[PDB]
Amino acid sequence: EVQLVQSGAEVKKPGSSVKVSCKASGGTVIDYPITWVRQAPGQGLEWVGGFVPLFRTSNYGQKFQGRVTITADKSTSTASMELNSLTSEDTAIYYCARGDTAMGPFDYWGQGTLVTVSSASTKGPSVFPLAPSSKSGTAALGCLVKDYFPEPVTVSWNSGALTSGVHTFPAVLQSSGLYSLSSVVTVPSSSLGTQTYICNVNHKPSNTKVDKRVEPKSC
Amino acid sequence: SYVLTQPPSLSVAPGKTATLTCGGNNIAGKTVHWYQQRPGQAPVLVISYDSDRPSGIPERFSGSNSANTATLTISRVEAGDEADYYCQVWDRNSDHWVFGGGTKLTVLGQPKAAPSVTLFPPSSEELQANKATLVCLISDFYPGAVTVAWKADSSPVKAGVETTTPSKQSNNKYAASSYLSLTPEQWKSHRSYSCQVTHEGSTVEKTVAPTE
Amino acid sequence: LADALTAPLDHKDKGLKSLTLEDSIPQNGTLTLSAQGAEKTFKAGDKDNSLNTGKLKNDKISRFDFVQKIEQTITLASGEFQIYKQNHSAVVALQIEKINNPDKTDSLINQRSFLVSGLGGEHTAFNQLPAEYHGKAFSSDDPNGRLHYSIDFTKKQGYGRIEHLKTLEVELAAAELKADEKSHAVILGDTRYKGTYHLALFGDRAQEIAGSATVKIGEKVHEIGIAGKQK
Repeated sequence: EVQLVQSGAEVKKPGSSVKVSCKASGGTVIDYPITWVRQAPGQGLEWVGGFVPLFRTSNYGQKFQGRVTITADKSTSTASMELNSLTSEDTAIYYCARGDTAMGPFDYWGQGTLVTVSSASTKGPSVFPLAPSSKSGTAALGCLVKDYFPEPVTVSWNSGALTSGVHTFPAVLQSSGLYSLSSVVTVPSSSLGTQTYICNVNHKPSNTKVDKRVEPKSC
Repeated sequence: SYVLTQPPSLSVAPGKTATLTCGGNNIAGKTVHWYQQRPGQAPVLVISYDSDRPSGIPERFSGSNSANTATLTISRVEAGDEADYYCQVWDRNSDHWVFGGGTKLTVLGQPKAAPSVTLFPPSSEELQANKATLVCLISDFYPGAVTVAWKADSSPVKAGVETTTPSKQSNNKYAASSYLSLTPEQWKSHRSYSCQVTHEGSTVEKTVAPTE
Repeated sequence: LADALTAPLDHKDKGLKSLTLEDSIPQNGTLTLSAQGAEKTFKAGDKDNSLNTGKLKNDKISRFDFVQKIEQTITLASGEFQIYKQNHSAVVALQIEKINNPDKTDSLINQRSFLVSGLGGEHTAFNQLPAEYHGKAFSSDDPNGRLHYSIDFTKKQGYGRIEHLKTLEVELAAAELKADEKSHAVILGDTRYKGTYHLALFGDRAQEIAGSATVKIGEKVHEIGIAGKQK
């Protein structure tokens, strides 16, 4: 029962760098072969490099040798990967993986860190309410999260308390270069007169936080 | 060996045996590991050291390695075995970890699911900001191929439509989104706007009018 | 486990509770082994050459990263330290992945070899002898081989089989149950369908065996480490 947990999403200009941190919950990453694997959109698993504790060093994939450093700091109790001179080809999810031996299979994994490298500007979202309609059999209301960049945007409802019946759809990358998503809640049509519904939208890339009330159509 | 060749895709009927291949120039000489990965989730080691099976892994899963082929073998396949399967080795000749390309395991026999469509008109606020967005959401359907079409009154509309590629969600079904971006003038100068979703020869049409 | 290096000997552990690595430490050298985020270094000559076998899992190959050093100071080899453990025996192998550069000392060339460098537990006295055995046989990158070896003591004969390796399959043939200098029960035989082999018996009642076999293929000799129990 050990659980690696990672440093949280990132946005980078090309030619910048990134440091991704990993720590374990029911254990430690220290003196453990930590390993960094990335996954780029539409592709699969790719090795970056990893710490070998015995030789007190790290190995790196021939594709990153020169611009990457995989280290660990026992004071903070955390492992770190640092990838310099970023390109949009470095956009990917980065997983830290622990294994008991330098050649042992990765039995524990972190949850990934989305690193988006781009030269386009970071843009926070415009959050609009989508009033309940019930056309489609319950009622549905939600939040349109329009023209942001880049991913990720997280969404919850009523500060995480409303989670039954909610569906956040995957983002569209529209032709402008901006993302849009919708988060929608199927609710009982009767309680509309007495329940409040707030969507909490969080775009860490732009440090934007929006709580939006979704009230029923006036009419 | 150093290069691992995984087919990119394998299809299997439920309850039959799925046989996932990982090819290597004398891959027998290496001891491979297998990971399963599900949509939106970190990988999980399903086999290690060739034909070793860790803690939580069902005994339907098992692995072997001989000549130039390692094989992850799943007996009696469930629907929740749909997943990407990566094979890995450590290449001493290069000091590299090597992953195969991955095999997308498709489980056949899954029943057609029709899409729930819900259509939202542009928000009052959004019009107060001199934009208008029509939102057409499509969930819970199978197979994952939808056609979205927009109408203003009866006339097709192609400019301003952004439609997502369908995304495999948690249950093996799919979700998709279409957005029709409008000028509020455009929005208000038409009796209605219509979202038309076609899946497996069946059509769902929602219609909303500026006269809300 | 890592505890095998960093925990005392609690009696109430699984099987063989400790083993000694003096046979894997180079003459006037070091052996350092690490896994699971613990490390321990094993200086040659010391009494502190014992590994807490008790902590590992039984009937499975346990693995440790390792590195051989001597005397400033130079590094000899590195790779994976492998140990198979039953209740009264254990076999240990070295999977050398890099070695010392024969030219550039203070440099390590890549080189894979496999050598059996341990054999211990509670040997059965050749006089205290009172069965069939099936177990594991493993060489480098090959830990799913299987061994079945049966003999009766009254004939005092020797014959068993090795299969399920990814490399060939070997015959453990026509071997006399003898007694080594330590008064211990110890089989020795030849081996073809390609070299020799040697077993050793362990356990209160000779419940287990553990030993090693060699196979001549062309010019390279593949060492295999075998071990099994009765039932």
